[PDB]
Amino acid sequence: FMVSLPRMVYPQPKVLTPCRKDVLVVTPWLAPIVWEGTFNIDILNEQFRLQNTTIGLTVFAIKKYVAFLKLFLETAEKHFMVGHRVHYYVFTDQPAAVPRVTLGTGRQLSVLEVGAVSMRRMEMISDFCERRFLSEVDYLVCVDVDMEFRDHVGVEILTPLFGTLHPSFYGSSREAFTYERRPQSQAYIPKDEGDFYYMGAFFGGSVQEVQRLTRACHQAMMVDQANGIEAVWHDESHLNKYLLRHKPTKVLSPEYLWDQQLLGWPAVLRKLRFTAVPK
Amino acid sequence: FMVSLPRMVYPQPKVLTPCRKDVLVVTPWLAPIVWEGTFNIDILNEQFRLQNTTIGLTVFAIKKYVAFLKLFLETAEKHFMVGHRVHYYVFTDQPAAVPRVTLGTGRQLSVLEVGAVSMRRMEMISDFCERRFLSEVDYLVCVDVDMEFRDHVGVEILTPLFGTLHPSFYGSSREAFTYERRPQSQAYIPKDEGDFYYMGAFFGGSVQEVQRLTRACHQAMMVDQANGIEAVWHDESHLNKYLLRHKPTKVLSPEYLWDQQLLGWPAVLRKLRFTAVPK
Ligand SMILES: O=c1ccn([C@@H]2O[C@H](COP(=O)(O)OP(=O)(O)O[C@H]3O[C@H](CO)[C@H](O)[C@H](O)[C@H]3O)[C@@H](O)[C@H]2O)c(=O)[nH]1
Ligand SMILES: O=c1ccn([C@@H]2O[C@H](COP(=O)(O)OP(=O)(O)O[C@H]3O[C@H](CO)[C@H](O)[C@H](O)[C@H]3O)[C@@H](O)[C@H]2O)c(=O)[nH]1
Ligand SMILES: [Mn+2]
Ligand SMILES: [Mn+2]
Repeated sequence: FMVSLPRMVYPQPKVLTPCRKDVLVVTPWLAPIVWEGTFNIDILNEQFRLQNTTIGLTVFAIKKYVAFLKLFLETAEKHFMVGHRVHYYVFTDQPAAVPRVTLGTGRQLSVLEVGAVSMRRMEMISDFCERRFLSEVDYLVCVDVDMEFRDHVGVEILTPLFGTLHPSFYGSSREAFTYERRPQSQAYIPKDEGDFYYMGAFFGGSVQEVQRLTRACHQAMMVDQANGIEAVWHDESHLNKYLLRHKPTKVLSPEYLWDQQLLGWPAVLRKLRFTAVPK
Repeated sequence: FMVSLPRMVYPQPKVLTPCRKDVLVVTPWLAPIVWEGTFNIDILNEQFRLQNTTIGLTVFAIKKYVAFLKLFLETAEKHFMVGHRVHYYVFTDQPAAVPRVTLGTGRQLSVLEVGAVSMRRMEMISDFCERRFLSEVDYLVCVDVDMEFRDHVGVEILTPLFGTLHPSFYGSSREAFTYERRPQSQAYIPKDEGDFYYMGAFFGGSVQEVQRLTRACHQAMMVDQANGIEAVWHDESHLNKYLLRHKPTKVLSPEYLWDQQLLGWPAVLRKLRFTAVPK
């Protein structure tokens, strides 16, 4: 049950004035594509705070990648779901290397130790922490650690299932996408199929939908392993196959996954929100 | 649980090419606004057929308005949710005046007799047929009878909660909207509030959300009656108040509720789908 929004004063949306004319803001299956200028964050914040929404954020920091945690977490505190309930889940082989980061109120961090590559992330999210995530959070957001937040990443992303447009491929035609192209792989996508190329570094949704996605990808990766094949881009190849066959209910624009050193700051990006750190 | 979509061949959506540049296609709360060119109906049909979706359509035909049923139903057979399961619910004071209309396979019609204005529709949808609708259909669509279908009205509209832009007000600023303006009415909306002016003639959603809306509107109308006030546009005024405080998850463009005699055929409408019949 959703209680009423309070009175709010904000600019009237105008039917004959688009928010953005330079980009696609809705997919052909009627999922919003999230760009700056498409959302009023005050309305969304109200809607999600009225539901007392809790967001879980999973991040893996294994071997040398523990070095990225301090900047990742400190910038998440500045920019990620501020004002909402957040539970960070840090999967690591080195619990003692997790930096002590000061958190805002209503935010918590759990260190989840894993044993000392390819299948780990999907397997861990789907086999290991199922009951815990279902009890503790409403949405799960699953991101790479070799990253920093530079600008707002908030409840505009939340939806039953989302993926994020890969920053190197958003202008590419589907035949150029680096999908798995061998029919012997479960991740196979023919050259005449595909909506978008989603990056493995930022996906999410409701706990149920994320567990479905990660379970399916893990099972598909296990089939490939049994058949002696490894998809060209590993879990990203499987993620792409899953999201082709199970359409996401929002798609995040490359504002949400960018590499400025590689790709600069194109006119189409009004904000760079979550960006690669050099490695 | 949603099974996988099959392989499909269709045009690739292109991120740097909008579907429509002349209209707003997403609200500031990230609800799609449904216009021609924004959706691939083949993808949507697959998604909804895989769930074996059943759509209930409620229509009231009381007193002289029984005359509109033949054209309403015959054109609904041509254009409304064709290929999907449909259950028509015809509320009337004259069961014997309901025309015998031949239905396509997977479609059924029930005549629901009511006693021989203002509060009837919201009351009937919310108090009377609650358990029945919950058992029989997945979505409810609630429309005026003084109408005909001229073009496709399909699963692109389906969502937890939708309203439809009134054809006379889609270009209007909010101060011009004919919302109830007296603070003594439960339907009151001040001049600095409002997203859109929705028409009472086409709303819907999941059965649960439609029952919530109609219950709230009925209760609000009963409060007004007890206080000796009747909102300026009756149930439409209350519908507008509800949808201001409970944002719809899709908004239908005026393609879905048009009067060609009154308003012609503007460039912004590529299709006229559901249109007023003279009276
Ligand atoms: O030694 C490692 C390697 C990786 N990671 C974790 O795995 C994430 C992904 O690895 P990278 O950041 O090194 O890789 P990319 O940003 O290039 O990710 C892409 O390339 C990967 C292969 O290197 C996979 O194919 C993945 O699906 C694809 O999105 C990291 O952020 C980190 O969270 C570790 O913790 N330790
Ligand atoms: O004698 C009647 C009158 C109305 N109706 C039913 O009520 C629907 C709505 O009535 P109208 O079509 O006459 O009215 P509008 O199309 O002008 O509807 C608008 O005006 C109404 C007042 O006339 C209400 O305010 C309503 O909320 C608003 O959308 C009809 O389609 C019909 O389904 C009947 O069955 N019999
Ligand atoms: Mn990375
Ligand atoms: Mn009418």
